[PDB]
Amino acid sequence: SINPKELLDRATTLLEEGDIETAAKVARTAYEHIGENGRHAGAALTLLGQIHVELGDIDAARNYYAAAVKVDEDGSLPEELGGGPEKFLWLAQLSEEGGHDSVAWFERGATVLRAQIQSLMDSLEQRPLSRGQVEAAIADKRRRLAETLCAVVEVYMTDLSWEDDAEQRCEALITEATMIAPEWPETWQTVANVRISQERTEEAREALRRSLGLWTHLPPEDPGVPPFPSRVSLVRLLIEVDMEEEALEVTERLIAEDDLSVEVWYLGGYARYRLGEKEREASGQASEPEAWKDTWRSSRKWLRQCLKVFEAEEYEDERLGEHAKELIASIIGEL
Amino acid sequence: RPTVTVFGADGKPTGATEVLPKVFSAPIRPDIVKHVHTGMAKNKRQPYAVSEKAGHQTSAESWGTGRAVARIPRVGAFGNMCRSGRMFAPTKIWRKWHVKINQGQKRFATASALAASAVAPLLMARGHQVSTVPEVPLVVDSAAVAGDAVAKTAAAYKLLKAIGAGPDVEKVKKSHRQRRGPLIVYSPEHDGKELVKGFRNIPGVETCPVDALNLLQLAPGGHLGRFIVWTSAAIKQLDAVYESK
Repeated sequence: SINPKELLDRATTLLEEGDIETAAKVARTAYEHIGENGRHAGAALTLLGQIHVELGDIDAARNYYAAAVKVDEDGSLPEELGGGPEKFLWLAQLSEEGGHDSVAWFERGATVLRAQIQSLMDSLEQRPLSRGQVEAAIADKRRRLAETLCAVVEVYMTDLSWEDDAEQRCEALITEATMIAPEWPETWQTVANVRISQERTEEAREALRRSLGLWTHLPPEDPGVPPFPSRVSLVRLLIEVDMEEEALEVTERLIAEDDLSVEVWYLGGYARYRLGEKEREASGQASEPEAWKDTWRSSRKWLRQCLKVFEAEEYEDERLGEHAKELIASIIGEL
Repeated sequence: RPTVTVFGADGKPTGATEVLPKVFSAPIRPDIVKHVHTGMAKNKRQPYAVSEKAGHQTSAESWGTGRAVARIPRVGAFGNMCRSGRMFAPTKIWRKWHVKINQGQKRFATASALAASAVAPLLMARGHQVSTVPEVPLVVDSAAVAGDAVAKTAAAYKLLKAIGAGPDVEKVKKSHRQRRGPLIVYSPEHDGKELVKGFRNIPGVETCPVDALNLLQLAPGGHLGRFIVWTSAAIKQLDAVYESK
């Protein structure tokens, strides 16, 4: 009959067209004609993993990604056959234990990536089909690796923050990450994250200003622009170290991309509330003594809109919902 | 062969006609743009972050919510700063590792948003007033903007009324950040840059060249259905430009 590899390509096209339901069907039939012993078992299970992630079925996604690992335990298979390091990284995030279990998965993923990077570099000095293609592939791989190290940093500042060598391990991760991808905003974002928790605020600002300078000037669809969730984390870092002005621009772009994002309406409202507090304290020394009122007016508009979308989406972050109310009530009292 | 009629400055069909580019045939998936920017699907607690696992320890205050928490005035301790030293605790970012899929989805989303722009019910749902527009897609003869035709602001504003964009421009006049109005899409190589100098004066209307089309203008807030005024020159290239990238 038909070749199952063609079915994998078809399901991938369907997934890339946002037709997730049909992709799952085609990917399922595909795998049935491949099986666990099949040549493309790893890639097939990986794909079924991606699909169920996009569907929000985390438990199905974990089982598929886990089965993919059992087929390619060391990740040595070509990405085309075995799926690649992606399955290790997803298992780390989907880990129900988190902590050491996530780091273990991430480390396995980093190991595969580092070997692939090293292989592409050997293929570079070997006469390549295109030097530009390899360097691009190397860049992509180094960025995924850098993001993996950053992912581990964040585990040590949450799940494993009680570890004595937590700060030491983070310091080693961000040194390697800045080495391999100094042009990637997330590396410097993560450097700032560490610095903040090290009570090094000025260096945190310095790092964040650097990460922004790598993408804020790009066109909105350019591959250099960090993903939405990564930019949410950025806003939290920006408000933390008193760069609300920058946070305002970032939150406005984000809302221009998804205005049903409860957490972004909140962050933008809060960033504007904080900014209003500052301008208000400096009001006596300021030229426009009333500027802060307009800043708090927009803060109120963002927060009102946050609660509005909160209701419509039936959001479940109760503490964020109650705080938005407190902030509005507060702005009202001060006129 | 489906074709779209081109209108002159007067507001009537010039008799000429253009081939409907194939991209308008793309399937419309309303929440494709929201999907591109989503964290974890159908997560209502913290969609942009992997939840913190405290283990046998006690969870920090800032964990499990997006709200800021109170913070002590700033100038081992590292772990304590992380949990209770910050307004916003550090979070495990939800990272979508299958990058190429996400990139492909952005590419399709652009096609899907283009298609949505030529569906009147979707445009009205986004709050555009298009009952007076004679046809979608709305194509104006490039001769009406060849050079210094609509360099003047009086000439550009007059063009929008005759073409039926009037009610949507005036809508904005009630009560930068103007994704609410019509988007004028023009071909730089033929239409020039003069027309932009005339339209920039008008409030509500937005300017953009065919090659520089993005989802921010085609799908504001992640909602498909932008009111677009095409120049004849832009429509022809439109099919080639999207295939170029």
